[PDB]
Amino acid sequence: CALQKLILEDCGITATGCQSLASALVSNRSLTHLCLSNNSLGNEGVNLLCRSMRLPHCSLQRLMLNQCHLDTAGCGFLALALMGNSWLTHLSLSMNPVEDNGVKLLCEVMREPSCHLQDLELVKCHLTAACCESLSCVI
Amino acid sequence: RQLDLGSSILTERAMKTLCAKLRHPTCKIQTLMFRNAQITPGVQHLWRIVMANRNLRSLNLGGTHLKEEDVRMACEALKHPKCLLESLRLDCCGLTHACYLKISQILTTSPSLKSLSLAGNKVTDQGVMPLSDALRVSQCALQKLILEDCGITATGCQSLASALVSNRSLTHLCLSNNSLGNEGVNLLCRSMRLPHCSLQRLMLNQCHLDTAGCGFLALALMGNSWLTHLSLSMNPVEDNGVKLLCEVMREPSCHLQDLELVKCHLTAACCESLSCVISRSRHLKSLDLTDNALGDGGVAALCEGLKQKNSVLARLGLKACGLTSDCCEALSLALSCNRHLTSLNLVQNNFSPKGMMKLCSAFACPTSNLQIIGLWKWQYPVQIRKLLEEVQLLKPRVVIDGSWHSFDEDDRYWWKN
Amino acid sequence: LFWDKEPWFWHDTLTEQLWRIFAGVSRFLQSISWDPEDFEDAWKRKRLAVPCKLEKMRILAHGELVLATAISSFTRHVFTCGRRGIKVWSLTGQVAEDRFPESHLPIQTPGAFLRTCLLSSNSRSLLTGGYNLASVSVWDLAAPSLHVKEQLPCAGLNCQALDANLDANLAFASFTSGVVRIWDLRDQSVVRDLKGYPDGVKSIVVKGYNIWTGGPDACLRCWDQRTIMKPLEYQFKSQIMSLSHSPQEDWVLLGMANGQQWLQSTSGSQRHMVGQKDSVILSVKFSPFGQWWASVGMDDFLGVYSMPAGTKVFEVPEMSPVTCCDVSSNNRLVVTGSGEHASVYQITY
Amino acid sequence: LTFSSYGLQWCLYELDKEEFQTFKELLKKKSSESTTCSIPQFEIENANVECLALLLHEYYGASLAWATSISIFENMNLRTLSEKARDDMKRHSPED
Repeated sequence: CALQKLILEDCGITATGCQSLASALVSNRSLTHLCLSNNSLGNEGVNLLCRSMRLPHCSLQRLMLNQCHLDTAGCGFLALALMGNSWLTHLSLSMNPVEDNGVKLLCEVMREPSCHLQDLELVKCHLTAACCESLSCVI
Repeated sequence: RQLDLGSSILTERAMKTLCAKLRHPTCKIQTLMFRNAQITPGVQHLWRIVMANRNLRSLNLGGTHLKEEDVRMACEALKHPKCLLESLRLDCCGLTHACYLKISQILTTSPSLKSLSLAGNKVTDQGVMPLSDALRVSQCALQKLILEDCGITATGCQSLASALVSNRSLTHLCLSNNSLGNEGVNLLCRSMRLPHCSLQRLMLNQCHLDTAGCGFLALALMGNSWLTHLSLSMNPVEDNGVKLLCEVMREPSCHLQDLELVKCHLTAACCESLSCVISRSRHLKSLDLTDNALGDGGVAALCEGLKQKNSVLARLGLKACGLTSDCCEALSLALSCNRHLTSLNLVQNNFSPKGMMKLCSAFACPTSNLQIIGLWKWQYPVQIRKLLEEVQLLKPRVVIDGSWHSFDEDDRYWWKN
Repeated sequence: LFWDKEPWFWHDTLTEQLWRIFAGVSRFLQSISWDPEDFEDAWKRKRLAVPCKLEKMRILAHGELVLATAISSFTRHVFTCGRRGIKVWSLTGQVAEDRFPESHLPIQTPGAFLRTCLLSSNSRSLLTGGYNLASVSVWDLAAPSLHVKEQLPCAGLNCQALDANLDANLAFASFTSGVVRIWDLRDQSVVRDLKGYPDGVKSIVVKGYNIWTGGPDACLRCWDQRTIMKPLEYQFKSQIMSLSHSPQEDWVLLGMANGQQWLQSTSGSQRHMVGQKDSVILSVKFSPFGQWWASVGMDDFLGVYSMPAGTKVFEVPEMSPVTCCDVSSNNRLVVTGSGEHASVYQITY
Repeated sequence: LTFSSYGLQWCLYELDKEEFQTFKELLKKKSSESTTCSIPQFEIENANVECLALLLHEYYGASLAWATSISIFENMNLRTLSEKARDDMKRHSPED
């Protein structure tokens, strides 16, 4: 396989699709972009992607998850995976009911030197002043 | 060796006379206890013996009232080079800031004292900072510390974080019934992420934790191999927090052995995760799940976990989980299959007579070797009582006592208090 | 006693051996402990803890069916009630089983019985009444000799439940003719009278300015002394056997004679299940500190339950059906009565 | 004088050690807020149950001491002992 980009908008995939795609991702070493928009993957799908990305040979650079009904739990999973990995460079979690706590977790993982995240766009995450203070320290 | 006073109204002359006969070097008593007694007028007399006698090892006070002069006398008595006292316990003495300062100074100066407990004292962050400053120095010889109902806040948490990163001697720490919250959990976690930390047991009960605190602790748990015990009881840590901890603990590098959590609002999903952990992990040796509505699905999941021959789980704790007949049948089958489980516990449940028959039959199998079982005999009809007595006749080593915490090691409950 | 293969004391062995020699031919049961210091129960690792233990410590033989039981703790006695009279026991001595009461209280009148009894919360008075009787009598327990001090007149009426309230000096009664009366111990003159329900009210409980009653019709009603307004009716599915009101909070606990228990709150009409059993409940009693309640039924079992949610801690078996129970004020002792015997248990936590 | 104090001591001898300390603290707070009659703090701290009841009667007064103790009992969430105290006061306090 020689794929570099893949757009799957409004496909309505489930956790089983998460497992299939994540195993395929782990086996493969050519993919670099992946967009999974408007799908109710949920925190369990986030967990399967987290595990499949925990390996140090993973070399995908960009992934996005818009309108997946996320919460603080999936944010904790993403924070856990992100640590110790320096290849994934772009991410996004938009229009999700993440709270102050999820942003604090992401800041805590990202605040260390070893993190290589470069872009992060978030819209409508019910933020407040505390998130601003944490992001100020991170910046 | 051991002397105690279950209750008493001692006169000053009485305590003077008692202490007079204990300053003699021929005495050999190791421990003491005065927690329930009322000995306030003669407490000052207690210090001369600890200064003089050499074989005294422990000293327990409690509920008494201590004045500044008394604490100064305690400091001076501890400051004698000849003392070998290796434990102290002050409780509800209602100390003052200067008292904490003096205690910190003696801690940094006294080499013998290897423990200290302050439960019920009003020790605000202004009482936490001097102790942390004493801990920072490299001579401190403390190894345990208890702080109950002190009501510390985030500032105390960051003071302790700095002390811990600086310090390299302390091993046991208990901060229970304090309103730390997610911020304090995060501060301690940050201090603990370093590879040179040397803490082995920490417990945080009634700390107002939540999902976020569990996420922070799980995050700081990865990349550590010294901490061996943990306990987060009576906090509304939902299924998701336990799921995060299980995800962290599923790795082969973790060295966590004991984990207890009570009254956490658990369900079947956490049970699926924990069954996975038990089947896979190779260092977990204990577990507790009380007052949780685990139900038939949860017990079935844990049973599918313990059926495996690889598991090395030693003791399991079930109680007030709302069980029934089918789940007891499944548990009996699992206990028939397993060979490493030794301890167990089942109380505050509703077993039907058929279920109890199943459980006794399973306990009968030669393969299983359970050295403790938690059940009430008299709560059943005569048929069941004679059946359980018959089971007791085979394997005379088996013990069936409803009140658990029997044959449990002394350290587990002596450390906490 | 019966539960063990044989009950034995420490001096029993020596006495038996000496007797055998003279004629030429745990294991050791314990006695109750009264002082509070000697309990010496360590903190789990005046109180609101939920109990976690039981053990029988005596049996009381009455000789005939037992209808009502009461236990005083300020004084150690116990009171049993039967169709022909009342017997007063004691708990101070140490014996496996008792046969010699402390006093007998007989009634001589053709076709005269007793059916109910009730003790005052101060342990100073004892209401007694029954069928075809002249009046409801009150006994003066504080005096150096039992004797009736007052009489409450009633003609051609049978009393099936009693109650009292010592703060305002009010004594209550319920009769099989669906009539609930009142009195005053200062003058002994009927103050009011509530009627209109021929089915009647089997149980009545008094607290403050309300009077809750229930009967076979499967309804609970509330009356207020100050006014003469009509009662507030609640609808249930089965009959009601007994009631008890929490001393701490606002709840009313009852048994529905179909193995169900429900809680009712005065402020608003709220209910929820707190237990289920295959038998029929015949009594329910509330602890002095409102953290747990006991329930004695017909399927030879004594149960203890937890107030916050209704989960059951444990239960004990018996041989004969039970019909009464009573929890001491210390919160330690619980008495029960079945068949022709009245046994005593102890609670340790 | 002694007759009522006897019942009061018997009321305060059902109190546990921690309950006794809490009662002493509440009484100290009440006294400090009070300016009509002042009670030394060291005497309160050094006194036992019998001395506590006798002094509470001595400074405050029979009926007033009973009322204060009943109120504090209610504050500590001790209902039953309060009712016992009220009844024993009804039976011990002479008519006035």
